[PDB]
Amino acid sequence: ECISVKGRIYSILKQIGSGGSSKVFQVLNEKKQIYAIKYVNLEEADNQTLDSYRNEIAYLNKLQQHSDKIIRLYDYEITDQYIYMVMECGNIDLNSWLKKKKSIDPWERKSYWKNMLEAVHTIHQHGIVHSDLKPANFLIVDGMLKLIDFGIANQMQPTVNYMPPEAIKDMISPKSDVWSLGCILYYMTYGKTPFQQIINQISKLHAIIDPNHEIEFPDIPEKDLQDVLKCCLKRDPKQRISIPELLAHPYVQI
Ligand SMILES: COc1ccc(Oc2cc(NCCC(F)(F)F)c3ncc(-c4ccc(C(=O)NC5CC5)c(C)c4)n3n2)c(F)c1F
Repeated sequence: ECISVKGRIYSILKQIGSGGSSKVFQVLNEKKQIYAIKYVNLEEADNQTLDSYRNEIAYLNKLQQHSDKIIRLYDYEITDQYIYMVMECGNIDLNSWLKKKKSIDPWERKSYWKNMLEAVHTIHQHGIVHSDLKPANFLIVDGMLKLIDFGIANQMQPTVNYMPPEAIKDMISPKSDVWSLGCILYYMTYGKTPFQQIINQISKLHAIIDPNHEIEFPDIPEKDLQDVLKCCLKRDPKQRISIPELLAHPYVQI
């Protein structure tokens, strides 16, 4: 019912995430302030798991200085037995927010886009490619989006719809994250991801890599947004827009 880390006591309001050897709790400290604590049980864990968990805290810790669109890490306790990570708690994950919304304020959708670009840009400048970017991986906190993780440990959970063609064709570059950001932006403008409607999964992966399968970009008022989506959703990573290009794009600048 309570969690201690580097002395201090947090009371559990509830569990919010799960996977493999870990749990995430929404939590209060003694001044009744809210945090997310991640718990990782290490007693039964492979060295490939441990290394991933160590790499994650190292990276999360270094990236704090670089951008406020990365989740804050206040403190952590690491032992042969466990990890506790005390991190900022958000209002809601972007996936659960998207399922509520009847529709999105176009100026809200742009503001989020910017936030996602700045987060992912920051991890790219430290030589990290997330590779598994879904809306679940972003947090709304003070009307801004913050990236939650780095693709370095991958157990945690609150689809194959966000998968770039080249990750499937590989029997990966930063351009891989542009595809998935493109799928999230497409979801935010059309109320679906591009291959949402394809029903079975084997048939989805066929669509994602098949050149003859054209994606539909319906006419919308925001001609720029349409351009961002068509550039993010090119199957050829080499012909696909980069993050530094995306930040110079009229959609975020004009
Ligand atoms: C991909 O795995 C997950 C994705 C989204 C999740 O949802 C949420 C939802 C939050 N909303 C507050 C909702 C509340 F409390 F009001 F119900 C929230 N606040 C801080 C963190 C949070 C912060 C850090 C991390 C984390 O593990 N980051 C990695 C160390 C870099 C995680 C998984 C969640 N989250 N996470 C989740 F629980 C996951 F495990």
